[PDB]
Amino acid sequence: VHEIVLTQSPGTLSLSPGEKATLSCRASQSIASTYLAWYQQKPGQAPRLLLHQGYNRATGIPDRFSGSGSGTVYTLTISGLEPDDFAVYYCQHLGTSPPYTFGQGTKLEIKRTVAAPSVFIFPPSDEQLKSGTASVVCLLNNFYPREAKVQWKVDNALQSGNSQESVTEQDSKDSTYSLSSTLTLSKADYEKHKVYACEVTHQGLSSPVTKSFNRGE
Amino acid sequence: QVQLKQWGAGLLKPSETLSLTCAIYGESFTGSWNDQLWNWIRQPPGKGLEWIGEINHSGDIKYASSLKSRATVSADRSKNQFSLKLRSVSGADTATYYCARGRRAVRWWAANYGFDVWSQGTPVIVSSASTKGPSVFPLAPSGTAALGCLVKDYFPEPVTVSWNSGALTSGVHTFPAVLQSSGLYSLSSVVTVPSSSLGTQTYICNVNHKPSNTKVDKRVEPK
Repeated sequence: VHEIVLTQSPGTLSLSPGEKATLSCRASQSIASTYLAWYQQKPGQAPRLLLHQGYNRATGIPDRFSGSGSGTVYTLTISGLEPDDFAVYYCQHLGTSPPYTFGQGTKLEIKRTVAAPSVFIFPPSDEQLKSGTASVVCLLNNFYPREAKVQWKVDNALQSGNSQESVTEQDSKDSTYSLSSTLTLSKADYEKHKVYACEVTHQGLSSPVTKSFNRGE
Repeated sequence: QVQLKQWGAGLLKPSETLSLTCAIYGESFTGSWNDQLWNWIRQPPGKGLEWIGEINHSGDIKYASSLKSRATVSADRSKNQFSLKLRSVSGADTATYYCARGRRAVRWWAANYGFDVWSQGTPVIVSSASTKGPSVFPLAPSGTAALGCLVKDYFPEPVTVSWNSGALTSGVHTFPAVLQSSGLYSLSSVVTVPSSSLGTQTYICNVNHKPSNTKVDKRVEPK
């Protein structure tokens, strides 16, 4: 395609402090090194310039950050990974004229052993039912890696477009993630069905785990 | 000590106009070398960075293709400010907006040739809702158990959730809130607890939403 597209790999880099981090940025066509920059962003703050013109550290950037590459592939390398380095990293194309563009990003996170989620399903409270809406909440607790699939089933009917998820940041003690999914239904439609299941698929599970309940029982 | 201070309204109803202004401190609009680049960057929730537009030292203005019909980037020389105007705002425009400083890549072979100075940004949320206190619903537990609270239908952010007035911290997971299709936020906070103590221990979540002056204590008992 005609336009410039920066594709970063891997989408998620899982390492421990002290290891070497190799982040890649692939351009849809050849790019001069002058027009490539690297950024770091920690959750809740603005991005920070790491490298400019492909290889040059910005003011105040420690020595462990370095860049390499040419043409269509450029690399950001972190030699001795520090705990402060776990964040999101973007590459940018900033040529002699706009438009500029960024890569989709690479999340550098803490590596740990694979742990399966403990799944819980919560029926809607009677307090909420007295308002006209029914929220069914499913909990995925302390799992790793972050890649998890949550499928809602109402009377064995796979749901779609009526749920919302959110994931916590990587825990500071056990380095796991947690996930919460809410299935929203009107109170009337909620009284028309029986089985409400939360089917979870994760790398730590040899087969999908289903947490369900029967309305009324 | 070059800094950027950004100000503007972030809580917008659909079809209204986003108006943000960025103030320059420590540098002139053009710079000494006539090389300053004043850009606007957008970052939707959980997504990557998106460049919006740029007005340079000489006044030339370029927009991103997807926003060129609705964006107006300008600058006030005498006040050392530059602004971003985005009209007809919808839910797709919900994001944190930044202004940054760049330097033109002319005479590249001889400081920083990127976005080296960023402002603290502005969280822009597009919702038709007004200030509303939340409703707290229990997530009753049915050898490790889990219970929690459901903080639903409030606006705007944020809310403070505590368990037993801060006495219970181990095993607590307060998830990031999500913006429902109604324009109201919804949040859940959970905690994992040994199953044997469900009959003796008592658990009560403390929800505080200071925008609406709402402080709700809701205890969660077994079913």
